Amino acid sequence: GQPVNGFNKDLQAVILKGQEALTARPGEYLEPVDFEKVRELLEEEQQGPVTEQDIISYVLYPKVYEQYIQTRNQYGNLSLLDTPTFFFGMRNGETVEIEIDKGKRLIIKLETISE
Amino acid sequence: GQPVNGFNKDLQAVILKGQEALTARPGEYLEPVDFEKVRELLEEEQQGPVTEQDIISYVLYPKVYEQYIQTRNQYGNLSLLDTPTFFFGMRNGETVEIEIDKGKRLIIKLETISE
Repeated sequence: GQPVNGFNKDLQAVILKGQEALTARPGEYLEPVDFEKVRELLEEEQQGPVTEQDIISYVLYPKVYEQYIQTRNQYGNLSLLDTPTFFFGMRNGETVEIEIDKGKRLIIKLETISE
Repeated sequence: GQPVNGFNKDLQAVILKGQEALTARPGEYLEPVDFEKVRELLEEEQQGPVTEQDIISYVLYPKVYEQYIQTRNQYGNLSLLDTPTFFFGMRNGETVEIEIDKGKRLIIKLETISE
């Protein structure tokens, strides 16, 4: 996005090596995203059902999003952990409770880790 | 018993004076043991199965016998272990076999020990 004073001719041309310095608003030259195709190529990666939320999130953050679907594929919904368990796990012989869903609270006690 | 050449009357005197010496074989002095009075003790104590073998064994080693009978209630026929296991127990990641009877051998792995 353009600034208040513009630029200095000699200053701008020397730094740019001579690439197209767009006069217009950066996000006007950028071409519309094929929303249905994202929705369509997001469905072969996952199981099937994909919400509008899933759709923009990806576009906005392509690889960052692909990665989140690796971790919910693995460990489920990690938000449900209390913060200390999320960061540090558990110390030996502790009892922790995790509510994975309304009325499904698992009581987890780690006894010892081995060799 | 009596030494080939008897005792020196002096030495004996300074050693044992307080009580007095035996002249005959020690067993003559003591009356018989009552093995029936014994059998009932051992009956009453371990609630049933008691033989002539236990009777002389109790009578010969009163404290040590009582004790072994303590270990056999606790640990069972230990003599059946292979001698390495007897003395050392096990190490983690070790797989050991114990014949408790002909055809009944137990396969026992120590995974780990906790803190």
